[PDB]
Amino acid sequence: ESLINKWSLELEDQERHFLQQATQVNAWDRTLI
Amino acid sequence: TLLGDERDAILAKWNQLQAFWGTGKGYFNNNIDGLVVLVFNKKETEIRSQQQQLVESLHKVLGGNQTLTVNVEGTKTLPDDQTEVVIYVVERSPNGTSRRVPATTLYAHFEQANIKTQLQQLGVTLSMTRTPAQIKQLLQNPPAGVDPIIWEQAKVDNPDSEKLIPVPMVGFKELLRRLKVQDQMTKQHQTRLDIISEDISELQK
Amino acid sequence: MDTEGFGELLQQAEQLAAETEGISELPHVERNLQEIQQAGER
Amino acid sequence: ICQDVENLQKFVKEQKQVQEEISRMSSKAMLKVQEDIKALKQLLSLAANG
Repeated sequence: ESLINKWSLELEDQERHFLQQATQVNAWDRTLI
Repeated sequence: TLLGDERDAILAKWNQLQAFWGTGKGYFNNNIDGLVVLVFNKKETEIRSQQQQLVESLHKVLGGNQTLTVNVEGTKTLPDDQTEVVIYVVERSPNGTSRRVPATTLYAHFEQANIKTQLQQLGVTLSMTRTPAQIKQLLQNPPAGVDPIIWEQAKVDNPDSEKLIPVPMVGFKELLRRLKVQDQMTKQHQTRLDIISEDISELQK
Repeated sequence: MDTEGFGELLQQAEQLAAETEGISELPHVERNLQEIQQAGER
Repeated sequence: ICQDVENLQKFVKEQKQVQEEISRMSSKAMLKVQEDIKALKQLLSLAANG
């Protein structure tokens, strides 16, 4: 269970990020229109 | 074991298939493409050779008036002699308003017998289309494998419905996707802005 | 930023104060600040 | 099973690469635009006032 742990936190960590980025692009598209 | 399912969920998470997609789910609102794919009997090659002609060529099949313009999205290599060219056409109106011709009334035009024959002379073996009321037409009935209750809610959630419809977005490469478009988009904005700028310089001069 | 309005304005106003034969419109003298504020007040 | 972790971490990480890839890709081009249209609009006001 050393490893699985690593999976989730990496997962949630990147997820929290991906979320923010998508958003960026949304806001950029935003600005485009 | 409880252990194996967590593994499965995680594997599920990181994937394009969409079982609670890594909680990658994000919807981006795309304003409401006209894309037609053409297969040429020609090398990829016969194509990048003469790309001018080739859309002109397409241009005059269309009738070859000014309010009409042919555009090329990618050209890919399928085989040793063989090529896929994807194109869309924009149409200008009496007041100087532009939009893309829809894929289907473009496809309808090209399937014509004469036009098909003419296209065939060009080397085109085959063609395919990707696809007021029409919005209503696509937005409902759901997309790509996106869940129907979520897809609904992006519709209610939509901040700006004419300028926009809900378009399914798929994990990272999709954002990559969007960005590629954004850039695509960026260059054309910049340019048109330049065109206004040139006309203004001419008037001031 | 790239602006060209007040460059029109100044332009105008420049182009204003210099001449010409126009039977009437002679160039005007420009005041500013101390005399102008009072001039505005009057 | 430990064929196994060789692949899954591999497909997961392959994916982080794309995440990096998007990360590499980021905007100034975009920021540029509003400034310009804000600027062009102004020159148009010029020409118009002219």
